[PDB]
Amino acid sequence: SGISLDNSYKMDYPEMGLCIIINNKNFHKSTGMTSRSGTDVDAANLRETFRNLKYEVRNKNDLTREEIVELMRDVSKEDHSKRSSFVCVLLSHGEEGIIFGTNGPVDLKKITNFFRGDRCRSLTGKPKLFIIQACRGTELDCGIETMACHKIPVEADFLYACSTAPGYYSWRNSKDGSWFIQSLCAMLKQYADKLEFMHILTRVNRKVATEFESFSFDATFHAKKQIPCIHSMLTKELYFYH
Amino acid sequence: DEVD
Repeated sequence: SGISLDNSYKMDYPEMGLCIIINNKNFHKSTGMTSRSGTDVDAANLRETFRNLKYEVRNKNDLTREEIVELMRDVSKEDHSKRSSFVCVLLSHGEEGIIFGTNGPVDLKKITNFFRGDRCRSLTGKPKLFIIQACRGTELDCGIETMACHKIPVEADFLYACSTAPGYYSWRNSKDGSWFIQSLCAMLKQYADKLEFMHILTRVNRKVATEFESFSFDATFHAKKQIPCIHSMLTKELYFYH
Repeated sequence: DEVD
């Protein structure tokens, strides 16, 4: 046949893949972590968004750190041979490199390691997307008025769509959901049939950066801004359509 | 508005 191009991930496997959504709203009293009002709005929005993209969505609520690790391990041991991709969404408290179970922290590297190129072989070469709504620290953004080869890296083909910049808090509205997840679902709804995923996430960055600003009776937390951060180790373009 |  004719000349062929391969700069995009193959997304026409029989199934798009799993979308695992871990929604941690209520935390054990002993941890002292506050309940995350509005996170159910995020979880429902993500479920509908990924359903329309033809993902097999599984929603999990209020998981302990042990349950998160066991879930991720079990999912990574499934046969994904017939699936194009894998998506995991984490909605919780966090700090840099850490996501909270209801009873304590989970190392993000531990979770993602289950899906490494050498450890989940049915996902080797396929995009593994981790979408994270959680704090990455406690900084606030004040804003400003305007030969060939035969191996691939085991860390290749991951993308971390993080709600906020490294070191910073991430904002969630108790009524509307988190700024990032609201924006992500809106941009996926409007553009998943039109734009490559990096370009969609860039529009999410713009929406969060331009349309939201915090309101607080506490001057320390008032009038603050947020920029999400895309961390891409993908090796091809990702279109949700084919 | 709340932080995570």
